[PDB]
Amino acid sequence: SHRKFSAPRHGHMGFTPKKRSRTYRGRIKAFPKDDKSKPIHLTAFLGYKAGMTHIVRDVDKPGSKVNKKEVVEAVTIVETPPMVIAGVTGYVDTPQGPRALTTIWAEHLSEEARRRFYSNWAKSKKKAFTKYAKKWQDEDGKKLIEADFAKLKKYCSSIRVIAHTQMKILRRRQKKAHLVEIQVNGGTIEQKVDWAREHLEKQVQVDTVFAQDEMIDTIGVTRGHGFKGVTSRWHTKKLPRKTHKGLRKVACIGAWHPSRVAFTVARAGQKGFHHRTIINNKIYRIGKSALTEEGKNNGSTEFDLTQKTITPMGGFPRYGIVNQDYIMLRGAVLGPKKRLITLRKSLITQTKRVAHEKINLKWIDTSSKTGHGRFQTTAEKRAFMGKLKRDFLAE
Amino acid sequence: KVHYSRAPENSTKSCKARGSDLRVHFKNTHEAAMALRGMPLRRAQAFLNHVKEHKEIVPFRRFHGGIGRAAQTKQWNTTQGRWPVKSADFLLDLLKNAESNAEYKGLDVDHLVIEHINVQRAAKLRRRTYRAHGRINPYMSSPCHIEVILAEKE
RNA sequence: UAAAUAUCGACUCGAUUGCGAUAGCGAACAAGUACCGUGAGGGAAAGUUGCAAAGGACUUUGAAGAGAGAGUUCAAGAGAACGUGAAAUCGCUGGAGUGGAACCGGAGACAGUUGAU
RNA sequence: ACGUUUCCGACCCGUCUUGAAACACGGAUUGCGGAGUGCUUGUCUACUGCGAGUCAAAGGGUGUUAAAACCUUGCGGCGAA
RNA sequence: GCCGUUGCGACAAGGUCGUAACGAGUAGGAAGGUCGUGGCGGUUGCGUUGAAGGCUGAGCGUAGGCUCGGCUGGAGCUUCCGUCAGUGCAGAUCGUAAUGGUAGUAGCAAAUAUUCAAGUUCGAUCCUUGAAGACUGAAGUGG
RNA sequence: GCCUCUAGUCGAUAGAAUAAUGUAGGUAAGGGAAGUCGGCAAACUAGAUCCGUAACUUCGGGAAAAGGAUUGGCUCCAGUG
RNA sequence: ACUGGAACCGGUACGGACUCAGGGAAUCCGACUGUCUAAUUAAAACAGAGGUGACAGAUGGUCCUUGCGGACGUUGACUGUC
RNA sequence: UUUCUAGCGAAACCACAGCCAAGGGAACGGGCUUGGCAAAAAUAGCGGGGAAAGAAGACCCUGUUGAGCUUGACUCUAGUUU
RNA sequence: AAGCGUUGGAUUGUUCACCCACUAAUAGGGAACGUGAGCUGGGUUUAGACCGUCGUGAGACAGGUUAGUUUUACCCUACUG
RNA sequence: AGUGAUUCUGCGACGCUUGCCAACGCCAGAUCACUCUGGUUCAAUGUCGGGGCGCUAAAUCACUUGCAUACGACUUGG
Repeated sequence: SHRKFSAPRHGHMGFTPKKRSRTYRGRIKAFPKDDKSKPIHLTAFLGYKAGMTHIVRDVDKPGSKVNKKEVVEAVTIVETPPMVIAGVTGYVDTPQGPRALTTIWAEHLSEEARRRFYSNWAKSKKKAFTKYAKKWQDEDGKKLIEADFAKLKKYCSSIRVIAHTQMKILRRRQKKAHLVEIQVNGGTIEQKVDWAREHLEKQVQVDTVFAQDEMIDTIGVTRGHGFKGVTSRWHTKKLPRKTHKGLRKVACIGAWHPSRVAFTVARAGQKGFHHRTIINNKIYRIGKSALTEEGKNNGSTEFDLTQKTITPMGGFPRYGIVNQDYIMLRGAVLGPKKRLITLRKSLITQTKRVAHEKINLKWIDTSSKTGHGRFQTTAEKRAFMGKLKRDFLAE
Repeated sequence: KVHYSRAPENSTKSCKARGSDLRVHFKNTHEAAMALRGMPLRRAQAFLNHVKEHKEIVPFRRFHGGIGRAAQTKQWNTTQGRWPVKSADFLLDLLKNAESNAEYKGLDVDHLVIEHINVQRAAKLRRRTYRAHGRINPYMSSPCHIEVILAEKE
């Protein structure tokens, strides 16, 4: 018997199974199509979701009701310290797909890059790449490495550099670095291999990968919520108050026939910590490291002249202080604070106006995100509140 | 009263110990004892004390219906184990008796290895439980016989 | 108003093509007992060491149960819940199989068993 | 041969039912117990003895390996109209 | 080719043999059973140098079942001839006794609440002492 | 009702953790029964003093109808033997 | 011991916890208080006061008991039962 | 509470067992036929199926089976009148 | 051409029906008349009680009315992790 | 040296062999008639001993972390 009144099904069946992500790091399931004519460039980067804030900007959208008006928008800060290129790998097409042909590592790998190969680095003898390093200063090893480079130049249709994050400069607990394969776009295969070889053991900055007012994609694992019932996992209607045996359930989980529960029915299980790829996040600013002179005031704008860094009053809650380069994305980003976000260039050929709109920041909020912040800087707070008993006793 | 399921390869350099109608759970004790198969005596005693301290887990290989999971189960290549303390105590008492028997027979106690170990169900003890609507159901205890044979390994 | 006649309820006896401990009386035994119901009343289960207790002295670990030695005995693997000790069910050792049943009939092979004046 | 492995065949028994592997009922497993009997009266059939007869009853006489066996009937049963 | 049934036949035999044709079967009817069980009147034997009972290799029979070997067990058992029967179990939501998977599972969640030091003990959340913190709250968790 | 004194108890198997579903409590922006067979459940009201109180009526009631104001602490004033 | 009153004070608030009806306009049924299907129906059902009728003046009426005998009845129409 | 741990520890149910589509079948298969398929051991949930479990259908019919009650059924009877 | 939608409500237990309103549209159906170890229990559908008609009566009435216990998953599979 | 759909090819260099004629010339060869030998058939691996070069790691438990979590698991550090 047909259901009396129609209603769309609850949830998107193309995002199932709602299971925990296989990996903590976001996997890049597709890279932007390679165009041989453009200059050689990287297609992805790694950052950490520091926190959120809000900004004021002037909108240039002809025909809009907010044209030449100021609007307040929420933004997310992603700290993106420079990465280190530690290896080169290439892929050869086969009847069953692309296949990795060879990998050449840099002569000197950082301790934090090598940690990634370990679960007990401190307890171990740290023998990783010890014999490989000697091959770079050997007659036969040099020949083998050169042959690998020749193979990459001659047979591969796609080139990727293994890059790794740097963790010591962040002054935090973790030291193990994150490795990731990033495809190189632009130029021929030979040029890509030469470029990767030159950049082996070298640092790449985020401003060389992403531009301003550019739409990018964020790949990563969402915020986890553990085991959850149907009412929260799938957002089904709650049952009446008079329901015996519970109302936060799905009343009917199938008809008599087929005499089985279908995979399309809502069931309780893991909610959150799902792999996701959100596209079309606009870059509002690429700020420089606050430890350098250029980034000394990466929290100010052309119209807000106060000297301040991006980090809000009292630090980013549950994250720390953003002292490296950062990207200010518009809106929400998947995952909690401290989560590792993989930034990828857009696979789409952007044509909407929002993609090419120029962002003009007028002001960036740096008030405390714990409590209801009333001041933008400690100097402003002290100037407003005057002098306290602590200062009196300090005198 | 209960004969040994096995006999030592050679009774000269070996000792035995037995216990009958012990009021421990047969299933827990059986798993704990089967965990001791082949261990040297000192290793077995250390393992049982670690089990009592929650430093090592007894893997439940046969009677594992509803048993929980734990991190220590990895060392036994299984996903289900527990820490049966009463079973550990009873097995420690049995191993102490076997050690005393070895000393009595004059054997190097520092070279004893568990050649054989077995746990068998014993006659059940009966009690009562009261259910709804004025009914009565059994409330039984499943005790076990335990037997161990230690041998001198060269 | 005796005898011939009825009758094992009571007392005392002799038998048997009957049953052999789920049988035969409900009861082979502290059985009309334990136990149940306010009451009238209802009403079980329960035989077996060994020829003889000779019923395991003594040593040893343990708080003890108990165990390891030892002793008694035709024999204790007859050790007190003790003659024998089945099936179901269950544990160990070794061998072999193991993709949403397992079993089974027919026909070989292997392993194995067995016979060859 | 109640081991393994191959090729072919192979639906769970009992039951009521026109029709059961049935989405019909009983059956979780094992041991032990468990159901056409006794007697009276008929009838037919088979066998045995005697035969216009046959069987004899209650009873009596005797019997001490005495509840048996053995002997015993103007009369009674059935048969001879 | 072999087994049996039926018909016929040979042979000094409740037996053997020959020969030709034949062989489905529920309900049901007959026949055979040196198939099996327990008594009785007789007959034949075995047994503490190991009976009944029990576990299980070599065989026999179309089958019912039977014989022997090995191990356990400790006192009875048995052939054949008549005759007799409380004479054969898979079922009956069968009677009775025992035992499984479920399963180390459901569960041991009302009535506010325990903690520290010590004693005794082989052994203490639970017994005892002291200190603290709470409760019943006089229509009490009192007498 | 709530707290305490005398007297008596800490007896309700314990420990860790605080997923889903639950049982029992506590809240919720704006709307306010649109939910549902149905305002089921919950929420609202309430003590005391002063004031005020309808239809109808068996003249007794209705009635705490409806509906308003006040309420703490401290320092005083007055009355009541 | 209780009652009335006046200044001042604070604070989100004064029956500061606690205890304790939401209110109103109508229709149907039963007048009311009360009783009942212990363990699915608490009601509009039963009872009820009030009304009517019947029988009975005792040698009587209504009942019980096998019978003997007994109850209303320590009663007598303003009574008794139905 | 559930959850994990220590100690303790049941019951219902059970022919054998448990992946499906169609077919035909006692006319809605876990088993059969043809196809789809098919890889240990497990923890927490779940209520689609097992025409799931509880109970020899309280509905309906049959039975030469009843019982409670009624009366103008048949046959009687206490009592009472004569 | 079933990819995707096909609503909020008043009355009624109602499926239907009818009306109010919005809307791109207010399409029709199946899955044991899908879905009760998912709920609810309004109706139907025991026992209490009332009315009308019927019956001498006990009682009857797809005629109306009011109140009337909604049990179990810890097993296998499926599904979710 | 070439080959990319990882092995396979060409070129060398060095070893071990490999053809015909005199010529069945000469020596050996036979298991009695066939029954699993090609009259020692070939491959795949496991393990135990000797040698030749050759190397001198990690997981896990327990602590710790909180981006994770019913328990496992996940993310960190010594």
